[PDB]
Amino acid sequence: TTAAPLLALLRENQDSVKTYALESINNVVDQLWSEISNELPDIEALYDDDTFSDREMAALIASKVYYNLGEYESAVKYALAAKDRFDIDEKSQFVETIVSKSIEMYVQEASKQYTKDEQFYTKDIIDPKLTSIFERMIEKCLKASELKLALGIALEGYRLDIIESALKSKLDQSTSENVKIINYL
Amino acid sequence: EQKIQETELKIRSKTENVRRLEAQRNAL
Amino acid sequence: ELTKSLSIAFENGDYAACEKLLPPIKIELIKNNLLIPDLSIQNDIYLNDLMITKRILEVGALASIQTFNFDSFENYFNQLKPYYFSNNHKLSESDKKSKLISLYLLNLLSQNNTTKFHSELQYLDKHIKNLEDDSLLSYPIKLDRWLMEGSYQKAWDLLQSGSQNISEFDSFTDILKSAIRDEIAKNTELSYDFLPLSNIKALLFFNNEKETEKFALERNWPIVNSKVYFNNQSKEKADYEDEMMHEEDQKTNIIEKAMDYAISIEN
Amino acid sequence: QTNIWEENWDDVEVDDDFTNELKAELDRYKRENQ
Amino acid sequence: MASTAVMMDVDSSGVNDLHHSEKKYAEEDQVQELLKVLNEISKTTLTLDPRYIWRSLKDLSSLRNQELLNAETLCFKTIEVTAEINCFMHLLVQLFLWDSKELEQLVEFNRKVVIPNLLCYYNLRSLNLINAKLWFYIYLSHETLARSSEEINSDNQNIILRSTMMKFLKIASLKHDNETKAMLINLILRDFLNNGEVDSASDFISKLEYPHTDVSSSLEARYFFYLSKINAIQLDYSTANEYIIAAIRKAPHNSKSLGFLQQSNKLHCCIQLLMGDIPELSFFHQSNMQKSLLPYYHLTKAVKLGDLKKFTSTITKYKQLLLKDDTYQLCVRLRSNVIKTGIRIISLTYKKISLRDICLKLNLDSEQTVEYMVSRAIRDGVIEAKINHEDGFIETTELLNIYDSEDPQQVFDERIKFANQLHDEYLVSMRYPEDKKTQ
Amino acid sequence: YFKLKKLEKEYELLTLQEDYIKDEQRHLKRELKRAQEEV
Repeated sequence: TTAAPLLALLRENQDSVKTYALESINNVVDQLWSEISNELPDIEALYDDDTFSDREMAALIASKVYYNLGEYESAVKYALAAKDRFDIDEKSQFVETIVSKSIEMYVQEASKQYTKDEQFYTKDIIDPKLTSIFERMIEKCLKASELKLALGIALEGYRLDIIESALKSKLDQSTSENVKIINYL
Repeated sequence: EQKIQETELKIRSKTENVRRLEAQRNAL
Repeated sequence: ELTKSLSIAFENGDYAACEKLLPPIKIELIKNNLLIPDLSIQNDIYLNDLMITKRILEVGALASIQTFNFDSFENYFNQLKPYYFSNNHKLSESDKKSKLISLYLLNLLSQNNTTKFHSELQYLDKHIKNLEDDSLLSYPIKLDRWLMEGSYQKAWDLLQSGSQNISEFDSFTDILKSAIRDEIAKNTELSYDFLPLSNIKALLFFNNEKETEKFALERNWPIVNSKVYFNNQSKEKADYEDEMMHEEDQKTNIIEKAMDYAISIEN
Repeated sequence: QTNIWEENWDDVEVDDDFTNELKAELDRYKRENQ
Repeated sequence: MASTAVMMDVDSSGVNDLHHSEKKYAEEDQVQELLKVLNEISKTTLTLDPRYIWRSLKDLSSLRNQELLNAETLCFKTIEVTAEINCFMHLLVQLFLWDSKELEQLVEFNRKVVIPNLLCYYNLRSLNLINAKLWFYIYLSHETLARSSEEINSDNQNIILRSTMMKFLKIASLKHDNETKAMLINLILRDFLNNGEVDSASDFISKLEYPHTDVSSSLEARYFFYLSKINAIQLDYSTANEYIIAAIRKAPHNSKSLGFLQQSNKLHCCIQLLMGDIPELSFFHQSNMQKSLLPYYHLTKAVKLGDLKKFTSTITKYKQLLLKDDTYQLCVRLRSNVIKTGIRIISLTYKKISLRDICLKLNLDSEQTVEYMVSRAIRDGVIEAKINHEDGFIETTELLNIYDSEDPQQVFDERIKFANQLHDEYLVSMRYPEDKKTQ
Repeated sequence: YFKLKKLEKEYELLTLQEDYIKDEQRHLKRELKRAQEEV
C-alpha cells in the first residue's frame, strides 16, 4: 500500500521488525521505493549495520530503488552487497538489468585491468562477485551453449580461461565448427 | 546482453547531426 | 495478552510504561500479519484482530505524541494511515484518527513543511467533508490562513485557546509560537528597520522583552535602548551565489564566450 | 455577453460619472460649502 | 462491410505488416492515424468472426471470445502473431465503451491480454504499441468506483497496476522503453490527484519527462498538466503555469480541447490567481464557463477587488464546482493577498501613507493586526514599504530604478540564453530533408 | 549478446565516421571565411 508505515518501521527498533520491515518493505519496494528513496541514508546505515544481518536486503532494496533512481553502480554495489537477496536466476528485468548492468562494468575494469596486466583476470583486482557473476553469466553463456555469445564477452572479458576451456570443452573435432567457432571469433 | 543491444541506438541516433554537418559542409 | 496490557497501560496514561509494550506488540502484529495491511482480503482482520492493531497505532501514536514523540506518533500514524485511510476503508474507521492527523498536520504545520502539509490535505481522501467537520483539522487551515501570509493575531491566540492545545497538542503550540514569531521577526525585520523593543515584544506577545532581546540578539539585531533595530535587515553578500548573476563582463564575457559559442558551436 | 464590445479592462465598473457629478455637485458644492 | 471493416484493418495489418518487417514510423503513425479512423468501422460483429478467421487461430483468440461472448458457429503462427497482438491493441480499442460498457470484464482480459505473451519481449520491438491509457483508460472508467470496495482490497489492482506500471517502470529500461510511461506517472499523478500526495512525483520528476521526442505533445502536455498541478500545492506558480504554458502552447488539441483543455485552462486560470494576476478573462469570457472559467472570473471578479466576502461568496457559491475541480484549496490565500494587493496600489504611492490612513484601509478592515497585517504583507515583499509605529508612519517605498542595473541585461541574457532556442533548433532540424534527400 | 559483437562493434566505426566531419567543417567554415575575404 504505502511505505510511510514502512518508513515508520525503518528506524523503529526490533531488528526483528526491521528484518520484517526490510523483507516486507522489499516485497513492496517496487511501488514505494519512491517513498523509500528518502530513507536510503538510513538504509545505507542499515547496510552499514553488520549487527542487523539482512541489511543486504536494504542494500538490494536500495539497489531496486537505485534502479528506480537510475543509480546502478549504487544498485550493482548493493546488488553485489546482497548476493543473497540477490540471485541471477531471480528474474526481474531490474535484476536482469543489474545482471546486465553488472556484466558491463566488469569489462572496462577487465579492460583497464587488461590494460595493465593481461592475466589481470586471473587475479583479484576485479570484484570477484562481479567476475563470478560475470563468469556465472559466462556459465549462463556456457549454458547458453552458443559460446560466441560467451566469446565476444570473454573476448572483451579477455579470459582465455573462459575462452580456451569453453573451446576445449566444446572441442569435439562440432568438428569443423570447433575449428570455425574459433575462426568465427 | 540487451546491454550490448541498444547501445547501437546511441550510435543509431548519433547518425544525424552528422548528416546536417554533411549538408553544412555542402552549405559551406 | 500484551494487547490489553498496553491497551490498559495507555488507557492509564502512564505512556512511558505503555511504550515498551509496543515493540512486542509490534512484533506481534507482523507475526499477526495485522500490522501490514493485508493486500489480500483476510476477511476479518481489520475487525477481527487488527481493530486495536489499528488502534495500537493510534494508541502508540497518542502516547508518543503525549510523550512528545512524533516519528513514533507518526510512525504509528504512518502505519495507521492505511488503516486510517486505506482507500475503501470504511472497513474499520475511527475518530481521533482525525485528531491524530489534526495533531499531525498541526505537527506537519509546526514541522513547517508547507506543501507537504497542504499536499497532505490534498493527499487527504475526503478533505472538507473531513476537514471542516474537525475543529482540530480546522485549526491548521484557519491557522494557515492566518499563518501563511503572516498575521497571526487570533491564530497565536487561537492555539493558546485551542482545545487540542488544551487537550494534547501543546507540544507544538509553544514551538509554533516561536515558529510564528521568527517569521514576524523577519516581518518586523522587513517592516521595521527600527522598532521599539516594546512593539516587537508586543508583536512577539512577550511579557519580558529580554525574552525578545535574546531572540533579536539571537537574531543578531542591532538594538539600542527600548528599540529593536535593523541596520541591515538582510544577509547581503555572504559568500556563495557568485560567478554568475553579477559577473559584469565575466558573465557577459562568458555570455560573450557563450554567444561566441553561439558563434562557435554555431557549427 | 453580447457579441463584440470594446472588450477589455474589463468592463471595469460603473456608477461613477453621476456619482462623480453628484460629487461634482457635492465636491464643488462642498467647495460651495467652501 | 464487415469486409470493408475488415478491409480497413487489412490495411492496418497490411501497415502492421510494414512494421512486421521493421517499419513503425509508418505503422505507429499509421496506427496512430488508424486509431482515429478506428472510430469509423468500430463494433465487432463480423469484423472479428471474420477476424478470428481471417488471421489464423490461437488459444488467446479463444479466451478473447470470452470477451466477445456470442454465437456464430457457421462454417467457413506468423502473420497471426503480432497482428493478433496489434488486434489485442484493437481489442483494447474494442473496449473503449466503443464495443463495450463494463471493461471490468475486460479489466482481467486486459491483464490476460497485457500479461500473457505480452508485456514480455517487446522492449524495443513493440514501440508504445502498448497504450497504457487504453489499458487504464478502461480502469479509468471503472474508477467511477465508488462501488468496487476499492478494489479488491485497497485498492490493490491499482496498487498492483501502479506496481504493474512500476513493473513497467522497470520495463522502462530506456531502451526506448519510454513513450507510454509517464501516463503511468500521469495515472499515478492523477492517482495522487485521486488520493495520493504527488510529492513522489519528485521522484517521478527525478526519473524523467517522457523522454522524449516521439511522445505525444498531448501527453507531454498532459505530462505538464498534472505536472502543473504538482506545483499547484507545491505552490510553484510560474513553473506550474509554465507547464500549462508548455502544455496549451503546443499540445495539439481541439476535440480534446473541449472538456479536457478547459481543465488545463481552469488551473491555468487558477495560476495567475496564485500570482493574483487576473488576466482579462475578457477572452476567458470565451470557451470557458459556460462550464469552466466564470467562478474563476467570479474569483477574478472578486480577486479584481479581492473582497473577502464577495470573494468568499464566489467560493460560497462555487465551492462544489471548485470542489468539482478541487481548485477550492486555492484562493483561500489570495483572499488577503488581493487585499494586500489593493493595499499596495493607488495607496503606497506616497513615500508612506500613515499608520492610520494605511490603517484606514485596515480601519476599513482591522487594527494593529495592521502591524501583523502589514508585516503579513511586508513579510512577503509583494509590496515594498516600511513603517515605524514609533512613528506611526507606514512608509511606502519607491520601487524606482533605471536599467542602470544588469536587470535589463538579465533579460537580454534571458534573450541571450534564448538566442540558441531557434538558432540551435534550426540545426536541430537542419537534418531532415537535407539528410533524407541524400536518401 | 553475440551477433552484436559482430554487429554492434562495427558501429563505433560509424560513431567515428560521424565524428570526423565537424572537424572538416570547422576548417571548411574557416576555409570559406578566410577564402571569403579576398572575394
